[PDB]
Amino acid sequence: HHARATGKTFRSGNSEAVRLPRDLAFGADVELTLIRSGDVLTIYPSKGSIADLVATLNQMPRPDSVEIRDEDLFPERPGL
Amino acid sequence: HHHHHHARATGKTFRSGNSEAVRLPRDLAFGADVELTLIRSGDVLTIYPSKGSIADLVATLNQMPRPD
Amino acid sequence: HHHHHHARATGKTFRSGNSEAVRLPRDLAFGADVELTLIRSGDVLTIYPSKGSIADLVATLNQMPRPD
Amino acid sequence: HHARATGKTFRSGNSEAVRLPRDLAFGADVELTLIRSGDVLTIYPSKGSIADLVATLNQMPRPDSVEIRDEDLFPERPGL
Amino acid sequence: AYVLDTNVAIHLRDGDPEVTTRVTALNGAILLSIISRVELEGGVYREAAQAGLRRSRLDVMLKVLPVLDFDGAAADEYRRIVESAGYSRRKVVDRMIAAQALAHRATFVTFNADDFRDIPGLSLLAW
Amino acid sequence: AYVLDTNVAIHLRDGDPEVTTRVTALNGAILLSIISRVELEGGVYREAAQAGLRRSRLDVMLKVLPVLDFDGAAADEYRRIVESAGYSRRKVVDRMIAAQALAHRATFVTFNADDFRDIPGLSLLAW
Amino acid sequence: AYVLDTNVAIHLRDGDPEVTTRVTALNGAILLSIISRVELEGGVYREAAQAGLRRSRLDVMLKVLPVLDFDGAAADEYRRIVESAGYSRRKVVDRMIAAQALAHRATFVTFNADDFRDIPGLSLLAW
Amino acid sequence: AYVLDTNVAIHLRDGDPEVTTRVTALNGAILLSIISRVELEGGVYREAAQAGLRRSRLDVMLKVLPVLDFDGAAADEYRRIVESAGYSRRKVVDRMIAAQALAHRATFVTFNADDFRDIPGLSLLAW
Repeated sequence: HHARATGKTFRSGNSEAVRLPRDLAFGADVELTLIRSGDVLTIYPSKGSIADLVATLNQMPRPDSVEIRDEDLFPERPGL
Repeated sequence: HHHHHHARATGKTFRSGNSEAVRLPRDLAFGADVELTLIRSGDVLTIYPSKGSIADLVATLNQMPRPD
Repeated sequence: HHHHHHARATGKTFRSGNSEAVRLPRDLAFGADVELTLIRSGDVLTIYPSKGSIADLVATLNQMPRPD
Repeated sequence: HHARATGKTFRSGNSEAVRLPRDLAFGADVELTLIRSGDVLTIYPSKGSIADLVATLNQMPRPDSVEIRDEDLFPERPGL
Repeated sequence: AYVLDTNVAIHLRDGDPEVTTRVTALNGAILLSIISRVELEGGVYREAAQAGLRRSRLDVMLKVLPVLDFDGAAADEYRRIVESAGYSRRKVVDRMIAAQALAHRATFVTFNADDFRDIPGLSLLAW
Repeated sequence: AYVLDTNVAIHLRDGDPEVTTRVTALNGAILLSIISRVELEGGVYREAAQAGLRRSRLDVMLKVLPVLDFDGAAADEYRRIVESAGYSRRKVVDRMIAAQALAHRATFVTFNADDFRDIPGLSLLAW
Repeated sequence: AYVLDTNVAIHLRDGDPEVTTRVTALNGAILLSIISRVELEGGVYREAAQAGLRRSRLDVMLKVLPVLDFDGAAADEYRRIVESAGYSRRKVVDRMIAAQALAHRATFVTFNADDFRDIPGLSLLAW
Repeated sequence: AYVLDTNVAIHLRDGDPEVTTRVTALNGAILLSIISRVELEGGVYREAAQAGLRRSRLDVMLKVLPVLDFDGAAADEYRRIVESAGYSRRKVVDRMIAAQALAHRATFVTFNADDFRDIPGLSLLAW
């Protein structure tokens, strides 16, 4: 699940299909969400919608304040 | 060509010998005989045409200085 | 560990679901649970352990100048 | 047949096996030669032995002289 | 698809209504970097009095949102970024997450767009 | 599809306005030869001056465009060139690149089209 | 197996005789963190002086040694560190690397072992 | 495994008895670069009076010997070679074939070992 491949569409039934090599494949019982934007297809496990996520969060209390991030985390290492 | 810029579906993988595959409905499908690049990182599999875009390349090069 | 540095066999691939595989006799086999790197270029498929060799790395670095 | 993968030995029968992804796989009727040197395994289509190649060449006439190679083939391109 | 910058994800975890509404308007997959996950996980435990709510809300986010691991393809993009823009110790995390967006052909959504102006090829949305 | 000859690829890499204008008007995949990749990789280190720009811009070009491997089909086409047009030491490398265009049934784009008019069946675009 | 911390990897890259002597005596796989890869890739461009040697030697090290991706298992270990040892901004990055060692049940090799003694279950080799 | 330099393969094609006997003593797979194939194919047609025998003998060689295509992995090795050794226009072909040997963890067999002394990591046998 940290891999790259190249492939070619083929026909399966009355539908296009795309082969998933073993290193990239999802479990056979995993429901997937497939979303296309332009020519880019994004595929990931279906675990709830964004509207549901936001509704769930809004039904919950929230912390008293929003954390002030620290982005500057990488130390200065001697010698690279 | 696609009817819309955006489309979505849900589904499971199927076995195709007996390697795994995913069916792509017409509004998600790429053309016939299109070369694809697949990249999986954690939960996310991204698929796009390997040919890329000459416009995207030139636009990116334009964001970079040019040799004298 | 192997009995000899060199060994050879002949065979055909078999189907394993129904992706392809090759059987490796004991004198060609790698250990159990060994991570492998596979590279195919034209007619030639080469397979070797992904862990590499720290001795080979240090020997190669020694062939290169070092930063002051 | 110009691809790279990572994998792991598994057991099949009373024998070790190695999966070959589609992009790296050989035809199912192709006899293969498998040769190990150290920890490196080299696999290619069986098409005759080296001793046979050399015997075949020695049964044939040879050219009148050995070609003088030209290794210095790459032109000087303006600007890279 | 969209990759949310860490700050955006923090505002989601901590209940900022302006961000929670923005997120439902995005028309595409919404992706979280594992690097942002690391930052979010640490933030849960920064203030004990907020840790219970931050834990529970982050847990719902991590259940739903798909996470992008940081892999060789992303590190190759990072190399191309520094080859072009030079080295910035201060912006390493920024550029790691942007590198993942580049590798996955995703638009990067951020409150700090000016820190990403030096990354060629990146599609950016400023919030 | 189109296969760019090496000097055309150098000019694209360098942002030559004439080449960028022509290439962005082409429809069809634009492909590089791995032989040209080899030339360009060496060119990074040809001089110290502006090696960084040659490197970063090369790497973006190699990311976006497909780079064709040099394989048995290409060598088959190379043999056919030498058998039919005669051997030429000075044209070996550019005939390797043209052989890849032939194998891919692609149009070969070059600044030096007169040097390739001896190849049967080759589609040429003279720039 | 062993996971090298970033400064140990820098010293290996640079051919430090003390590190090369110790590391060639280790049995077991020697692994790099992709987080360290990111640091080293940036370090190539940290100064102009000897950037070429930093680059070529880095690339050989990355070829030979496995580079571990930063994945959900590593982030799970990072959460466990912060939950059990407390949050520390200054130790986030090195705790990410240690989290990869933990996930791989590997010994973490470091010049700064005292900074990691707060992590339950971590195997440490102090150089 | 062994990769034969082009000169060695030429001596095999043209019937040099000192080379033909050396080749049977190699204890491993014997591999031919596609780049050497290109050179061998061109040589068939350099002298008409020798072309019949060179064609037939090369054809038997190409039937038996497995050929290594020149692919991205080999070009990545070429990049590492020039990153270390610098650019040499004269030795491009040399370094391409050596790059394939490196990628396939094979020993390179050559009559010109001195031209390969600047390639880190290459296993070399001088004939």
